[PDB]
Amino acid sequence: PATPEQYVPYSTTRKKIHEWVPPSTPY
Amino acid sequence: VNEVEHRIIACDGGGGALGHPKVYINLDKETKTGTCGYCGLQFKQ
Amino acid sequence: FGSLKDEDRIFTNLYGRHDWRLKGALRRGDWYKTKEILLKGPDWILGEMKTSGLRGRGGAGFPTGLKWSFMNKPSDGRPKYLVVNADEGEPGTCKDREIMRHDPHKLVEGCLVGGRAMGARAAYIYIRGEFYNEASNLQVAIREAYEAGLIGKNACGSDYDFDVFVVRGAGAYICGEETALIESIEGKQGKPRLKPPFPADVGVFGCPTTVANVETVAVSPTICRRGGTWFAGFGRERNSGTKLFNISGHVNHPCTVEEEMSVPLKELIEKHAGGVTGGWDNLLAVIPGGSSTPLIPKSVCETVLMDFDALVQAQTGLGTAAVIVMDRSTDIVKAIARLIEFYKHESCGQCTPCREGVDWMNKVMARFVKGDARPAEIDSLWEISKQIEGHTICALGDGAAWPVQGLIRHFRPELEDRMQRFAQQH
Amino acid sequence: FVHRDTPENNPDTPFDFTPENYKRIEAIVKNYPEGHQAAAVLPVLDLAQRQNGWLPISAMNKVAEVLQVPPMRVYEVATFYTMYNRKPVGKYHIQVCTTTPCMLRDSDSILETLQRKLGIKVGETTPDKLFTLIEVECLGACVNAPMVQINDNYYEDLTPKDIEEIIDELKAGKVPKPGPRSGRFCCEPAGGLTSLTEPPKGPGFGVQAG
Amino acid sequence: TVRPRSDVTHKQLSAFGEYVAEILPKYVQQVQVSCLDELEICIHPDGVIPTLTFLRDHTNAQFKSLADLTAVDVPTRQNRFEIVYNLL
Amino acid sequence: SGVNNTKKWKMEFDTRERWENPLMGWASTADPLSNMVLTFSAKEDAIAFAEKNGWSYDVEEKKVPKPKSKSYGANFSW
Amino acid sequence: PSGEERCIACKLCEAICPAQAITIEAEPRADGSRRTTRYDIDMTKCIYCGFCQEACPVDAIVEGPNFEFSTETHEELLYNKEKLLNNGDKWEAEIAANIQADYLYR
Amino acid sequence: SNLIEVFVDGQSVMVEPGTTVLQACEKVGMQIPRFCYHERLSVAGNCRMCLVEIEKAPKVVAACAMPVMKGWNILTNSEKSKKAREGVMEFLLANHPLDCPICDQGGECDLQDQSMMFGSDRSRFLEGKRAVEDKNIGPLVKTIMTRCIQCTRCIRFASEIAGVDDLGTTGRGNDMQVGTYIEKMFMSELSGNVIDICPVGALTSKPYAFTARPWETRKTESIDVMDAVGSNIVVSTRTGEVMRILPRMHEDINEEWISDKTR
Amino acid sequence: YNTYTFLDLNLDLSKFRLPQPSS
Ligand SMILES: Cc1cc2nc3c(=O)[nH]c(=O)nc-3n(C[C@H](O)[C@H](O)[C@H](O)COP(=O)(O)O)c2cc1C
Ligand code: SF4
Ligand code: SF4
Ligand code: SF4
Ligand code: SF4
Ligand code: FES
Ligand code: FES
Ligand SMILES: [Zn+2]
Repeated sequence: PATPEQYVPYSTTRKKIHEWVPPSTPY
Repeated sequence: VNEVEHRIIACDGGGGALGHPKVYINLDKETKTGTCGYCGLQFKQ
Repeated sequence: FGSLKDEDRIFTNLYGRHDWRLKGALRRGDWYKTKEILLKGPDWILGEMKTSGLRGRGGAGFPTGLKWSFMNKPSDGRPKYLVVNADEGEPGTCKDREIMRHDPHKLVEGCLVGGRAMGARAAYIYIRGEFYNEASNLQVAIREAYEAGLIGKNACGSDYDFDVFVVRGAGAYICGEETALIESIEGKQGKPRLKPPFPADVGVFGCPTTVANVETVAVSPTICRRGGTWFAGFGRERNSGTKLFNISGHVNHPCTVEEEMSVPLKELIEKHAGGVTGGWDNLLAVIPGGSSTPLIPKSVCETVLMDFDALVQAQTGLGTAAVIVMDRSTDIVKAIARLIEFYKHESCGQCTPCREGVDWMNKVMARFVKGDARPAEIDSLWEISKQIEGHTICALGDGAAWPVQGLIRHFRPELEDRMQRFAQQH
Repeated sequence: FVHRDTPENNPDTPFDFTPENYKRIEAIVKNYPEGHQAAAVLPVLDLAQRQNGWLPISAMNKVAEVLQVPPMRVYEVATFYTMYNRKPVGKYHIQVCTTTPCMLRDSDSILETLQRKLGIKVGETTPDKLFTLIEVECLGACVNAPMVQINDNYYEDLTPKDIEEIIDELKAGKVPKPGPRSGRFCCEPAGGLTSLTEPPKGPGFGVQAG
Repeated sequence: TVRPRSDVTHKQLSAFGEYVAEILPKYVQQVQVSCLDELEICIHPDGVIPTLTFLRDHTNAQFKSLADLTAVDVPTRQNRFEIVYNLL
Repeated sequence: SGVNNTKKWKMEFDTRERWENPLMGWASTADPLSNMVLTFSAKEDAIAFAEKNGWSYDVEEKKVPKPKSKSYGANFSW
Repeated sequence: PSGEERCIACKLCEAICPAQAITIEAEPRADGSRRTTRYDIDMTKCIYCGFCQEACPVDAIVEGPNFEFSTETHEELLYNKEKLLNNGDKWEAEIAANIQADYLYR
Repeated sequence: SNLIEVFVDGQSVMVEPGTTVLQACEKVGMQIPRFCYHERLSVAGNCRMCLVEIEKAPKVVAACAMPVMKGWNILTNSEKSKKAREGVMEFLLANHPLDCPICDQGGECDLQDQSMMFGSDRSRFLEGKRAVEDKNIGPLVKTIMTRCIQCTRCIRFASEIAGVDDLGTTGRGNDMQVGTYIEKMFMSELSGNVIDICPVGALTSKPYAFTARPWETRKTESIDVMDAVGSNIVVSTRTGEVMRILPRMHEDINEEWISDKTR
Repeated sequence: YNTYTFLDLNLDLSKFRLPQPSS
């Protein structure tokens, strides 16, 4: 010509679903 | 942005057999710099 | 054979020298037996052409009588029509330009003589848009004729009705095709149709229609008025009649002479027209029928006379009988190369073979002129050529392949040297 | 083949057939069978070109309206034919025939001369907008292989000096004797007619009882 | 790219296939030499011991070794399993 | 427009839970008979296999395109 | 070289993978370009057969000359796109020499 | 009984007068490789990839437009009708841009298959390819039209199923570009069908741009609930989330087409 | 000659032309 840097997996996917967020104030 | 003279240009990926499949891009409208779908390189007519 | 007598030359006003207008036409006596002919019967007119055995005067050669016979079948409630294509995009076809610029009536009475043969309600003449001048001359002539009452309802003092119209072409060679012209008239893009629905059965405006080279329509009245057999004698076997021959390029006096058919090729440049510029040995090749037909090299030039049977024996087509001649100073390869450039700038692109194939040969041909391409590529263009020849929707792809095939067939050593020349200088 | 709207060449420009033009419009239609006004496109599109050489997107749309056809129809017809110009051509549009028949007669030889005289590249309008040169294909007057078409003038057997006389006549004055130059007329064997010199045989001649 | 093959084999083996079919008509339902030049005698299940004994012990066809016994399962066929015995 | 994948009758099972592996985000499942697509050659031979194995079936009749008459010239009429 | 990931999510990368190890869910990356949001190998299923480096039409996924990457845990072998991309941001001086060394034979 | 008899490589089928040569092969069971011919779209003959050779006949005929006549035996696997496909596929591929790993009609290509089954092992086009200019036809159709094989299916559908004649061919020669001369979006219901009907991946779906690749998609056949026509549809699911809904044919309800809403 | 002369000749031969059929 013990180490803390350990690979840890993800789910690199952007979560692929969206739940209705309930209405903030009552009726 | 890779400036060019010709209407159409190639983009072997900066290589022959070591780059990406060779596609010809139409830098025909200055309005848009052609972008090879493989390298994301914009070419300025 | 040859030396057609002036007394036998149909287009007497060729070269002008007469009044292309009606009074000149009357001295020509073009409208002499028109009433009688129509009176005789449609069946009498087709008997005359069948006896004549006239072949198509356009690039394709077919018995004229049989083609007209096809739509002589009884009307099915759709008006039958006549389409005269005055477009002649093929290089060297100034053949037709003559009959519009001059002797326009010859074609006007050709139209009605032909019209009753097919029982056409009306005839539309598609002149090339470029010939604005020519278009102006004919409708002046058409206007004269109706004023006379020669054409129109009860045309020529007879039961039969005919109306003749002129349609503007728009600079397209393909508009010259049998079917594509129909589409141009119909007002859609000029793209040929497939042959299954033959023009007669399906037509301009979806009615029965027939298409004739202007020369074919023009000679009808004279072939019938005069003796068709008279004409037949001039032709050779299936070949018959005088067809205008245009000689252009590398000849001392390029001109269109309506000399007789079956002319020795060596004879027509040597005797009429102008002997090949530079001498009859300065002939690298002859294009007999125009760009579509394959060129024949000198070796075969003097041997075969000009007639469709003799040419097909020779592997070339009489076509429009446009003789284009090349001397030895020419670049056979660049000459044919521009004809492929002539076809890439012109094919409609409707069919896959022609679209990519003609462009593919153009790219290879340009490299061949430079000599950049290797020798092995030359036969590969052979193979690309026949893929286009039998697969195309119309004949233009047929036509593009033939000049390429001719260059490889007789001038293969020259192209190899151009191959060699570039490889040596590196 | 894409009309990117431009202030000059755009739908904004108003196109309408002159009262006289509209008249012409109808004449054409009747030539075609009734209910087949659609066929009028080519001839009509031609009169829009006669009106104005530019024939902008607005003009095509107008044609569609007049003939009741779908605009795309008209757009397809205009794009397919070279006769129509979708861009502003110059006042005098010079078209030089460069197919093999003419080339062998040094048609190209003409080209070089015209480029210098117009002092401009081949394919664009002169700054004067005076002339526009284009390398058009076969024009059907091969017999006189040297040949250039100037707005229908259709000149022939042109030589550098011939074009010289012609271009100068267009630049100053008008109607420069359009037609062949050598005097060979139209398709005359230059040396001599060699035929048709014998007088017309007259009507009736040869009838042979058909 | 086309296998180098010997037609001698197709014929010779085809001929044996007719021989086996003639010698054992009661159990053999179909005999066919494939184009891979191999032979296949298809026997009724009852012919399993007769057909294999004839091949193991016949002077004109000694097939001493059992290369393998396997069963293709075509679920469609009524009799799904197709036991196949390859002999050398 | 290839019709070579619509000629043999298949017997596929019901679609049960396809969920997400908490650690890597992959799709996980507990349906052992999920990737099962037996291929038969006729309705008769598929009903037989299902009845044979004790599964419940939902036969769906074949849907071959009917013949539609096509002609080139037709589009040229007026 | 520019710095643009070579992977254009053709999914061919995992189609041939016989151990069924790769999941490369993708999106348009908001440049209009085409790239992965997901890429994966489970290195406890892979077989080091190189059917992924010879199928890739762009030379994105390779199979480097490491063989000292043992791990004390199971999770450190389920590589993600960022343990393969910075991995490839490590050995590229050492990979390209071997690609350039064997490209002709391949 | 106006059946007329015609031979498919000998099977000697009997067919109604007026059935195309391609149709005659279908009833025997043979498939003519075809582009530009769709059952519910008019015959156009643009590709001529379907050239076959009827017997003792001079030239190859287009199976899409030739009405079969009496006693013509079609030879669909002759030495000629294969050179008539080995040489057409040479042309379609010659001007084609190699971005099959971009073309999301990767495994859904009727042009790689026919190349991969009836076409040629190699290429002889050592020249320069062409390129067209991507335009915007809407927010549903991504027209990367440098892919287009000028098969004019799109133009017809746009004009015969959807009555929106906005699309059209412009220009001649190899320059023919199939699109909308002025940039006017193709806004109509029935719009998304163009995707499904273009065998090339020139114009494809923009939302389902690059989320998947067809071999992976598990396909479950279900029904349309967005509208009351109840159009049949196939929901393509990968690893448990729906990736695309494309039409599946029901002669009576939706015959191969679905609405822009339910896709 | 002039740009409008060809069509004006058509304008003129209108009457000359008899009626046209209708579909
Ligand atoms: C590309 C192409 C261009 C053609 N151009 C012409 C033409 O300009 N004039 C012509 O008479 N025939 C032309 N033809 C031939 C016509 O298709 C048709 O066969 C012919 O006009 C019939 O005339 P005829 O039967 O009187 O010979 C052309 C054919 C093709 C394929
Ligand atoms: S890695 Fe190579 S193959 Fe796998 S997806 Fe990215 S590009 Fe396609
Ligand atoms: S190497 Fe590992 S990943 Fe690449 S293909 Fe073989 S198994 Fe699948
Ligand atoms: S269409 Fe898309 S997939 Fe089919 S070939 Fe052309 S590029 Fe490859
Ligand atoms: S877009 Fe698809 S359909 Fe329309 S022409 Fe190009 S390929 Fe044929
Ligand atoms: S080639 Fe120029 S006149 Fe025909
Ligand atoms: S499929 Fe027969 S013409 Fe294209
Ligand atoms: Zn690139």
